[PDB]
Amino acid sequence: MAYPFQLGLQDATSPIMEELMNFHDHTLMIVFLISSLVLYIISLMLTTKLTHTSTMDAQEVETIWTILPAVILIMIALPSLRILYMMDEINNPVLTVKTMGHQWYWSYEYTDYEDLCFDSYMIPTNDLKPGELRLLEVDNRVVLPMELPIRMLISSEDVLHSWAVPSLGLKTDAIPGRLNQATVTSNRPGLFYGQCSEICGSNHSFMPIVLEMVPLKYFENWSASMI
Amino acid sequence: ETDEEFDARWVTYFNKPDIDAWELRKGMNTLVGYDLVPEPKIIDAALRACRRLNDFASAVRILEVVKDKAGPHKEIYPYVIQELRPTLNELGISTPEELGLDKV
Amino acid sequence: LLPKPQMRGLLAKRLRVHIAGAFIVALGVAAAYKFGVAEPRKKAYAEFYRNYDSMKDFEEMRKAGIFQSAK
Amino acid sequence: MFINRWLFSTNHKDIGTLYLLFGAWAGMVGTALSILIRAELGQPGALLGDDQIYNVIVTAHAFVMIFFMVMPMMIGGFGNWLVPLMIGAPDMAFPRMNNMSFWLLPPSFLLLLASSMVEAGAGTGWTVYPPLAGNLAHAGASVDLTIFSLHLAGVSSILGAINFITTIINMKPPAMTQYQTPLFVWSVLITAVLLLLSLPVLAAGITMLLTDRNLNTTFFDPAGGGDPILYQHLFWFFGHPEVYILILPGFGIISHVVTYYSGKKEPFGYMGMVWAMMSIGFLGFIVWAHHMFTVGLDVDTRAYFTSATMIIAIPTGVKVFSWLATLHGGNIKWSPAMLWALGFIFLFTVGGLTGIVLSNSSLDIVLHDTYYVVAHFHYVLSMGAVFAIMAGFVHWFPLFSGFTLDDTWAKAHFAIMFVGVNMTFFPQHFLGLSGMPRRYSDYPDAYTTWNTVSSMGSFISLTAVLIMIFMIWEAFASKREVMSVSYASTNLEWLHGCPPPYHTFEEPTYVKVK
Amino acid sequence: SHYEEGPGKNLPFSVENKWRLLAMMTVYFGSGFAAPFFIVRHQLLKK
Amino acid sequence: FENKVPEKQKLFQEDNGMPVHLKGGASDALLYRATMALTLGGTAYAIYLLAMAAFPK
Amino acid sequence: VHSKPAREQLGVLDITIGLTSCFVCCLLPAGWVLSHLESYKKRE
Amino acid sequence: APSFHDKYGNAILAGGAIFCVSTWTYTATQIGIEWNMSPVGRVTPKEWR
Amino acid sequence: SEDYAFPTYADRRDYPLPDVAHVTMLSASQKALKEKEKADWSSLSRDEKVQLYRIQFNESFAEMNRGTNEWKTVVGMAMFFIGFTALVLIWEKSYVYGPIPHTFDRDWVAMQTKRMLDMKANPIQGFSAKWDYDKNEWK
Ligand code: HEA
Ligand code: HEA
Ligand SMILES: [Cu+2]
Ligand SMILES: [Mg+2]
Ligand code: NA
Repeated sequence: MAYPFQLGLQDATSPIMEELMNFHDHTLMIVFLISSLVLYIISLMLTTKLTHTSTMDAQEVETIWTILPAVILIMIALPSLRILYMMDEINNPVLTVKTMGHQWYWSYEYTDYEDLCFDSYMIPTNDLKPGELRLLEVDNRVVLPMELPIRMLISSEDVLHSWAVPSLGLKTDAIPGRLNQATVTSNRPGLFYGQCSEICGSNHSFMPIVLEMVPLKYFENWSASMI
Repeated sequence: ETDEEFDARWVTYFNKPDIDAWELRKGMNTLVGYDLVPEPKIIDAALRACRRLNDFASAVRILEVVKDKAGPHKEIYPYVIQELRPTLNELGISTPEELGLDKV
Repeated sequence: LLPKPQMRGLLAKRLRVHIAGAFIVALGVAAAYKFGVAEPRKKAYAEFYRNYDSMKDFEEMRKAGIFQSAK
Repeated sequence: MFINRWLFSTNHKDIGTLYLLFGAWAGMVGTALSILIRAELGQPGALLGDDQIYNVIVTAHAFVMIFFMVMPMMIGGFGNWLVPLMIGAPDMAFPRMNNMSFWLLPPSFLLLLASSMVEAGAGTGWTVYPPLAGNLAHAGASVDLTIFSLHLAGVSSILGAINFITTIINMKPPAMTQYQTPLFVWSVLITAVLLLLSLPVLAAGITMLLTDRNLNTTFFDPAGGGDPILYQHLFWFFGHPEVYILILPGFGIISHVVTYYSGKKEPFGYMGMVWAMMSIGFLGFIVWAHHMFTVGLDVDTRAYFTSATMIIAIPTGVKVFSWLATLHGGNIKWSPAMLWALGFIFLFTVGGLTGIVLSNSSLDIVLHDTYYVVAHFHYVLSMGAVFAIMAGFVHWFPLFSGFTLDDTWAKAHFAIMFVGVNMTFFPQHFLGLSGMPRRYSDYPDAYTTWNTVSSMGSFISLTAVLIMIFMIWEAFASKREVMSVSYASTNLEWLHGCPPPYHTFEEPTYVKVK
Repeated sequence: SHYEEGPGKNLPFSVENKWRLLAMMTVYFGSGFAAPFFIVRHQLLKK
Repeated sequence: FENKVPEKQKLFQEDNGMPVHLKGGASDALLYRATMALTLGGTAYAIYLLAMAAFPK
Repeated sequence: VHSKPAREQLGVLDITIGLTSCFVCCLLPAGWVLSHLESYKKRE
Repeated sequence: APSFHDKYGNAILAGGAIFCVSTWTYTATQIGIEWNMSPVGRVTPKEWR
Repeated sequence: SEDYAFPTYADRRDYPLPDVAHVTMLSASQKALKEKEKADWSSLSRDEKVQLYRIQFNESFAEMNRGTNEWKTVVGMAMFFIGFTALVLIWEKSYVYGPIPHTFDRDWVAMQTKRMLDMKANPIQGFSAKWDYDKNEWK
């Protein structure tokens, strides 16, 4: 769910998103540092009036101009490897959920016990029941429990897709014959919205992702109530 | 790259007796290229050279370019003109402020 | 009688004081972004996840009959 | 006379003339495609209907703007005008394949037009990722027409790269060290070397895809042991070297216009300039998987690729600081070329830093193929390379035709296009951070406002395109000549007349013995 | 000499008549800007 | 086989005004008209086939 | 770069015609297609 | 008077400023394009089923 | 012909003293002026000095470093053509853009706001954090 006049990210629900946004504003204060620096330098030499068109000394400033941006890039890069290690941590797979991107829709599979596969279609604008969001709603939501690291095995049937929920913080390409593993966690229940992010035919804009996460008891109540 | 010998080599290159127009202009232009408001001794030698080479316009262009090279701070040009007070009335050269090119 | 002003490296001194100015205003812009939005977001997370209760939030979402998991 | 001089051209001046004409025509086509895309993306809803035709429009936008505008404008065009006049060469080394490569380009554009004609359409994007381009998702000939257009453009680029490398390292005066040429020659040399090492890679990839469709083979078919990830690897081993192709003559042109109109007889740190150029050339081939952070690669491979991407970030920063240093200390003549160069410096800086924000790997795990990437490459390409093209265009136009440009109207063009591209390309930061992906013909309610702002700015850029083509007409109609050109002592191209005659450097330059 | 040189003589198009030049630039850039719009209308008729 | 290079080296350095692609004689001019008549005729036939693919019946 | 005077100076009217001339035929095609997209849309 | 930009420069300044602000207000407000305003503070949430 | 090959007159603070004078022709008055220039240095007056400067150099420093109004002509022209762009936008809303989807209606917008407030969309600082859930107003 994105709100109008949004400038940053959709707010965090997952701890991995919490460190993503912390590192994100670290990178933003770094880029604002460099941008303000180059602005003041440009304004300095456009506002000056003196002239020096003699032989300029070259081998004096490239040393600092090489070493201190190296420090800036390495302090940028270290938390990137830290977050990569956080995705490299081991799992506690209470559930395994598989996504199968079909031509212009999705199919979600819960197969740990009593195999069930359901189809995430697209709801139309004229068939939108009152009060909903346009271009996002699905008649069959994807049900998860909260506070649990769940495996996400992501593939596609006939064309490339890209399962991408930006609020929770997941984006992996659904590739035929190559299913990627994504660790889905959060801290809240409710609805979470995302999109397909790879071009996949004549309904590429019409594949959303809706994930509703609620207490475990309601999760097996749902799973028993369908069948 | 010491300043006093920089000044000495510039003043002796400017007051060499067989100075010509092309090398005078070359010396003035490559000294303007330096980040250095010229010494009044250097400007004095340049005025002596323009005395030998018969160019009012080159002399007052040297005065105008040291005025331009003074920059945002105006105190440089009264300073250099108060050291070049005897040579300006000795050579008959008029300041660009006197002969009216500062104003339009 | 005017005295001798700075005649050597005028733009050098201006460049030195202005790159010092560049550094201080660059850290000023970075700290402006920091103190404006970086730690207020962190304090927002701290307040939300100190006062947060997941079952209470789920029940007040569920009270209007919205999820099809719980009807 | 006409068919002897222009259709059978063997001189680099008229070859660059016809490059400039074809690049202007391709710029017109790409501008029209961008305006149509923004016509989708200025108001929510299916203005056209399906988005397959919209994907055709964005594919044509990408192909026409990359392969037919920027490279024929500055790499072919400006190189072919400049580098013989830059190094004192009388002509290019192999003008006959130079003419072959030129006349190879309009068949590629015509094949792409035929692809747009075919009812299947090229609904793939710049990436031609199978199995979308296979026989099942695209049961037609349009993607085959695009692949053959890529063949035509690729062999033209290979021939031009061979000619450029041969001309640069062969027919400089013999007493000249290779580290003594002007920096546009170095930029186009590294450009041609990377073209030579990256264009057979596209040839391999698109022959692989063509054989995958038409000859029942399984290179990227999952039902035959193949994998599209191989095509992604080959296509991005192409792709990041190709975007560095699209930026390096920009580096050269902006360096030349800065050192011209800044009053310096030499740019700051020539050795540092050439070292940074060769460094980003060398590192451009080993960072190709920063577009691959979400595909599912090994995690240590991802760590290496983002670290090496920081290693490609550093010497570009050395290049930028050398530009600021050579701007320092010089009186600024306010020609529009400096306005384009300063716009290039600031907008390329913010675009490259946006690229770094992408370059952090987990930030691509949140931020891959959104409009944040769109903002990145439209900052660094759609006005980086475009502003560099504009700087060279308004700089060497008195050399190209003999007629000058009027500064007031030219700066009016600069100001309106600067405002238009900023208003167009600044909202996609919020569009990508808020999280909408690429290739969408309609957008949600949160993205409506910034999409409308971007489309309005794009129409401002269209008005700038109008004022540019009017300005070309106004120059060619007023026909005021060139009285004199400054800094011809340092710039070799400006001293042989404005414009230079048909046969230049019939008498070779007397290079100093040292 | 063998080919005529001078300001405006190294272009493939004539320059002397500014109104004819305006007409040819108008039709040239109009075809350039009109090609993708006729693509989209041709595909709309085809679909 | 006989060394016929120097006699063919006299038939091409003649400054008679023909360009290098036409000095050999009437065979070369016939062949150049032949490669004009099938390239341009082929290109015109190519754009007709592309238009026939563009517009169904 | 100093420039020689325009051999064929353009009058107020000439500039007016020039600017409009292209704008007109450089946006006319665009307007036609965009304005009638809905008709074109008709499979008829 | 002798150069083009002395008084006609101010004339183009005033004309461009007035023309720009008038047409931008016209296209932003009086036509009927919606900016999709931020629903915070300005709209009360009506009940949905 | 020869103008590009010959050294040319130019005026900038970079290159204050060009190789060639501003004028090339010499009138009889200017020849007499050069004769008095070769004459006594304390016997040449103000108007001879200024015309000597005029014939040697075209534009003086003070009259070529001036801030002239081309910049405001630029910004005025830019505002003019952005106004023409706004006219194109008026046309582009009036003609090509048809009906808008019904989800943007005021009642539909209000119910959508209520729904995504009930969901508590991004409620830490983004959207639902500014709504009072107990008093049923905003903040
Ligand atoms: C002009 C062409 C161009 C150029 C130069 C670049 C340059 C760079 N690009 Fe980009 N890129 C593209 C064209 C280009 N790119 C295109 C066309 C795509 C998408 C294609 C598609 O999706 O189809 C793309 C996509 C792309 C992605 C894909 C994101 C995703 O989809 O997940 C990434 C991420 O790593 C990336 C990164 C970079 C980086 C890190 C640089 C760097 O080289 C930038 C370096 C420049 C700088 C200016 C560095 C900053 C340095 C300073 C400011 C100096 C001061 C610094 C300090 C003091 C520390 N590019
Ligand atoms: C050279 C490369 C280039 C240039 C200039 C542009 C320019 C522009 N691009 Fe482009 N764009 C791409 C390359 C480029 N783009 C690529 C590679 C993609 C990805 C495609 C994909 O998703 O697969 C893309 C995608 C892309 C999208 C994504 C579509 C989608 O995902 O739904 C959008 C939409 O906003 C967009 C918009 C624009 C706009 C509004 C401009 C404007 O800036 C247009 C104005 C710019 C100019 C007009 C250039 C200047 C040239 C001239 C003025 C004519 C030249 C003539 C002379 C100089 C005489 N671009
Ligand atoms: Cu890359
Ligand atoms: Mg992809
Ligand atoms: Na649309």
